Amino acid sequence: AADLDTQRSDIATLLKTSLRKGDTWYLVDSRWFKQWKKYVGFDSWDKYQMGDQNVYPGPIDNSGLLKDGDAQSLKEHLIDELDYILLPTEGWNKLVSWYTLMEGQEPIARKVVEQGMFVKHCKVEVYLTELKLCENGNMNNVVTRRFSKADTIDTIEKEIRKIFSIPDEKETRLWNKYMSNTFEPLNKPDSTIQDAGLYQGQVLVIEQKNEDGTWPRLEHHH
Repeated sequence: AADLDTQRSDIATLLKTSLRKGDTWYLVDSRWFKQWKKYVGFDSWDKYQMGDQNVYPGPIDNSGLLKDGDAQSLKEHLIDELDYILLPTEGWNKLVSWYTLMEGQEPIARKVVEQGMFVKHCKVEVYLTELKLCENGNMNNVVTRRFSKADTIDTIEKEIRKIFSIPDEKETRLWNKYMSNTFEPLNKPDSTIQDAGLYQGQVLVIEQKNEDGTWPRLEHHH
């Protein structure tokens, strides 16, 4: 492995790597990373545990971030810095080279996306956004799907049409239940879900044009 000063330097640099759309970053459990920091003297006033066997971090172990099962999905409600830290490919690869990845484990890879409402900045998308999808007139039958903040309304509407078996020849109009209250039109297909203000649990309602050319009234209840 690289020496402790090289590790501290290399990783300090890589933690600050510019976020660029489409790049892949990797989660590292903060518990493992905290031991690594002690071991290499990262942000250390007195270097008291630097190089000490007692804080050698061992193989990278992200098991604490994962739910049970073979698929190994990420636990929900994890917080950046507190529960995990993020490194770019080169940083992840260096840690693996120096410490190994715990045998049997897979890396936890996430993508950088442009985020924000119209005004954009890059962010590693650790969690996708779940939207509730339904058909006008049968709003009781809700199907949930997860989408990226950078997915467009066109992309979402196409998925809704697939789910509810709406044929290509049928025209649709998609609506947001804004404040879980008013129907508001999703009539701009190139907006991303965040441009359009759609967040976790948002209810979207699709309607199909009638054969006679008219559009169905929207479903309302007490």
